[PDB]
Amino acid sequence: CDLPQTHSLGSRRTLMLLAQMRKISLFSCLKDRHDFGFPQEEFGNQFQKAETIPVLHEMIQQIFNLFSTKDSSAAWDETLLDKFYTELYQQLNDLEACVIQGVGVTETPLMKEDSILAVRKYFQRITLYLKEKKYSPCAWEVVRAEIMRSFSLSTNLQESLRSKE
Ligand SMILES: *[C@H]1O[C@H](CO)[C@H](O)[C@H](O)[C@H]1NC(C)=O
Repeated sequence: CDLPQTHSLGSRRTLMLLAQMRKISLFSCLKDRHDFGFPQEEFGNQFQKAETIPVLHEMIQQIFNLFSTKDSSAAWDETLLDKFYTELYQQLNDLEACVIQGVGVTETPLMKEDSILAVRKYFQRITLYLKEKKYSPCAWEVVRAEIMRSFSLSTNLQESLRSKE
């Protein structure tokens, strides 16, 4: 079930919310924003459904882990954080169990190497980065910014999700 469920309506909703949930100064770290350079060239592959289970799940996953801690709620509004991370929790759980299960279609570890690799590198460098900075007020900011950019990009592969007339 690797369909544009949260990419159609969740795109704007998540975008706006996630945008108002992050309160910081863009000038707080101009020498940190640049990071997590995800190779959209090789990672750009949303034409496959059973192949998006890894990339998709991985994305919402890394977010759940980070939002699964108190550090996240301690960095930004708790209310927004709760409802936010909450939606993703049930999202990944359902979405994943949707494609993951044999009810639909599965993927092979052959192509999953790249997908899993890219996604892994992103989340890895993300958590690792902020982890080295001691979850400082600057790290969280950088991670967030990239999260939005990468998110929008990953979702903007075909640009045919849902005609927003
Ligand atoms: C998807 O992966 C599973 C892994 O066990 C099976 O190999 C399955 O054969 C693959 N694709 C389908 C649904 O035929």
